Amino acid sequence: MKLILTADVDHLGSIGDTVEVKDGYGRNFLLPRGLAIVASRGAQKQA
Amino acid sequence: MAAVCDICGKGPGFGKSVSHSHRRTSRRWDPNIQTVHAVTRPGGNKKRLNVCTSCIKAGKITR
RNA sequence: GGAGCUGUCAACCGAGCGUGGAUCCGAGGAUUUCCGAAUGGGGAAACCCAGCACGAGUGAUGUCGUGCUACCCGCAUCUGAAUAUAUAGGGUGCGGGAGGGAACGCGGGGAAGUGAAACAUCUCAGUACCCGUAGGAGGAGAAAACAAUUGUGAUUCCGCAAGUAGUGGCGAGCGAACGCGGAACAGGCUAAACCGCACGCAUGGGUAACCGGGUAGGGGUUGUGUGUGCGGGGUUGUGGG
RNA sequence: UAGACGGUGAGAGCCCGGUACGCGAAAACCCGGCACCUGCCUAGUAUCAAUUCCCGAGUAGCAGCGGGCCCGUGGAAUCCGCUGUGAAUCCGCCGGGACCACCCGGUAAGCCUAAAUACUCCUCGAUGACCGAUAGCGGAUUAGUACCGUGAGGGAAUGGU
RNA sequence: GCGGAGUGAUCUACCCAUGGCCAGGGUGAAGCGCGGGUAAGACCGCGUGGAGGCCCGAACCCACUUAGGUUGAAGACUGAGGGGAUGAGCUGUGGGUAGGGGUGAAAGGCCAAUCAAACUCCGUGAUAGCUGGUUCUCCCCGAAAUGCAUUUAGGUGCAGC
RNA sequence: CCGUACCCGUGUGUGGGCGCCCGUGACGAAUCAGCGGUACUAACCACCCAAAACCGGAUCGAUCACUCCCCUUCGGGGGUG
RNA sequence: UACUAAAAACACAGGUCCGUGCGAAGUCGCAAGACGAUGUAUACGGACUGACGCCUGCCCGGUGCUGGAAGGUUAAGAGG
RNA sequence: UCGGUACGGUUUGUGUAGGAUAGGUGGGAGACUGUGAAACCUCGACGCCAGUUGGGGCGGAGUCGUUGUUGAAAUACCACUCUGAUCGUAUUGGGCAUCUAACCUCGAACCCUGAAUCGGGUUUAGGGACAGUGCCUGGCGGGUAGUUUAACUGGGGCGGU
RNA sequence: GGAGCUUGACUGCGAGACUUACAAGUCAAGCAGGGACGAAAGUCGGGAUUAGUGAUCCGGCACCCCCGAGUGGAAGGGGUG
Repeated sequence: MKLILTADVDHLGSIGDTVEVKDGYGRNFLLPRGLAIVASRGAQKQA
Repeated sequence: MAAVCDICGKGPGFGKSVSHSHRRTSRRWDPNIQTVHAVTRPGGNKKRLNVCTSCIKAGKITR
């Protein structure tokens, strides 16, 4: 699943390349950091 | 826990534990309840939710 | 309505009323202590003891009469901590529920004795019982339905299908629907799409390609998306928007 | 239109209350009757290639364990639960008893929806090849009484000048 | 007897909180001082002391023998002798623990006069191959107690009669 | 009830004392120049805590090739190294 | 052992053994939560024994319980 | 790290055929002149100065089919070599880890609780991907639960049938 | 007792009777197929006879256009052994 970063991280990468999260490592780590989104209407606001 | 999920309205499930000789006695199936900490938004106080796992992944999502 | 009446066991003494309409009968109102969900707090239910506010009373407290004061959830409003955001909570003001009733309903839990000539699967039985929850009925209900070629066309209910097919330590037993005959017969609203306003993040820090729509100007202008809030739109299987 | 029934000193259509039938009402509740208030549409319905989007998501599916169904997991579909994994939007999914191909039926993961159905605490009306005081309600008689038990509970008897 | 739901710690078992009570004598521990003994202290003799799950023995608590009671005065008692009696004592009040559970200095004892699972209402009119009972008359006919099988031998199915 | 009391509160009058109040007294707070206790801390260290790759000092079996000799039943036993 | 048994039974103080390192182990509930204990290995739980004196001989095979990786077997899962 | 599997590459055994000992090979009988240079000490997964395949470089113009006297050997062009060592783009079971951000804390402080050793929130310290818990699961389990534990018979039992 | 050659240690059957509580058991002339032995007649559907075995339900292994849950299949069932 691709998603929409805010800061460059050694797993996720840039903002908008190809996201390969580990299934929980996002909402327990990333989404508290305010650096990642579970994509709902984000594949075009990313643009 | 053996609990019941909050948002999902999920709850236990009864039935039977049928051993080989078919002696069926009552065991209960439980939802997979974890005590997550659910901020309203970034900055809330994340109280506590005995919520299932089918409502950690998708459905309600905070942590 | 019309001549008595003063409920009765239980008929005794009183002392009264009634033809100006009594007792009596119907409907509506007022009063409706105390307990009881009982709810100001407490309590061996039917009692103990209060707060505030009116309103009496005494020379003055004590006393008395009336009203509210429980809790919870929902909402409106100020509020908002540790900590700033901000919630958690915290006052305020209206709205609600609570508890019962013989059964009938739906959802969940759910025995045992018994039968099986023992017994464990199975039965008994989804029974008794237990919990949740409403109703004048409930539930179900409008095809992701059966049917198998002629198909029917929501659900529910009654008679058959049928003790049938089946299913059963194929034991004791359990047992449909297809389908017909009938009671009755009712279908609808939504979300999703998109179009429209609004807030808040992104976007423009504007040249934005868009200003009800067509050409030429035209202020250079907020064109353009997002997290929702609301208004239309849409409701279908001969597929439909 | 009255010979229902019951009473009166016996067995009453004609003595009485009544019945048959007819009147019957303020107010209440309720049936319902008309006007007011509110609720729409200021055509895209048609036909059109089909350029595109949508048609209910941790849901359906699949695997694990159970429930339920005539179906005792058997080979079982359909449906329901809990756990993993986990979809599409019509050239999609679903069903047609494993499953597969063709052929049919329908479009689940929103909700709502009267009737016929059962029910009896309650009031009215009625009846009985129902009982008639050891019966019939436990209860005709102060009845859930007296008494019994700490309590939950049990629980009578008792009619006739 | 089995299950569901309750009711019971007013008796009894244990515990918790707070109170009460135990005549009368006797024995004389630790300790302290004295005469000391002993380089010292151990020990003796003194006085004082007042200790004990100490002694005897009233209340109070139990209940050992025995006679009496035995359709008792009493559903567990009475008379005489008994054990305990400052304690692991008795007792009061109030409270707590509950049925496959409580509590138990343990006996399977007590849990409201019947506890190897209380009591009550319900399933329920449980169920028994076992026992008892089954009510009026006559007329005709009229057996069997054997075979086989059996978780069967006091039942039953079939046959025989 | 009699006699004599005690307690909790209330009303009216009287004495003086106190003190709010103008009137005296106990003191005591402000920013500014000086300086201190060193409390406190952008570096580091006195002491000592503790542990690192990496060189490693004793531990040994139920570990793998050595076989240095044992009986074998195709299988094992001592001991540095 | 109310209500036929008061005893050689039960308890005991003493002795070991086993467990428990601390929201203990054990126990009551499903859980929270309790007691254990506002205790803490000289403490708490369990089992046997039963003041004191002399002592408590032999056996690790059976079964517990205790610590041990050559392994074999090994069920849902992975897998194909 | 053990080690994996798809793979984008340098590309593997002194057994016979010996300049020459390349799982199979092969659109072809060099990828035209168009290759990692037969010059030196050459010493590597083979190490056997022999190597068709060869490690640090060559008289900056030639290991050639068709100078093969061998399976046609000139296959770093078709098999982009089995591709042994793997050279790194992925996946990714285990082995061991360090970390914190889920989660767990009767460890700490504060806040509405000051009416509080329950709660809840915040920072804090510690664990920490563990336990716990859910679904699946092997074992074990008189700890509880339902039940079985036959008959014959010269009473029953023991014996036997 | 021996010697030869062989598989009838058969497929479809069966009038009839023995016995039988029922279930089960036993014999069976003869009929046809296709065989053995015999020159033929004939005998052979196990052993001189009577024991050497177990019902049912349920699974298994093969042959058969028997059925096949919309139809073609199929799984599953079914008959035979």
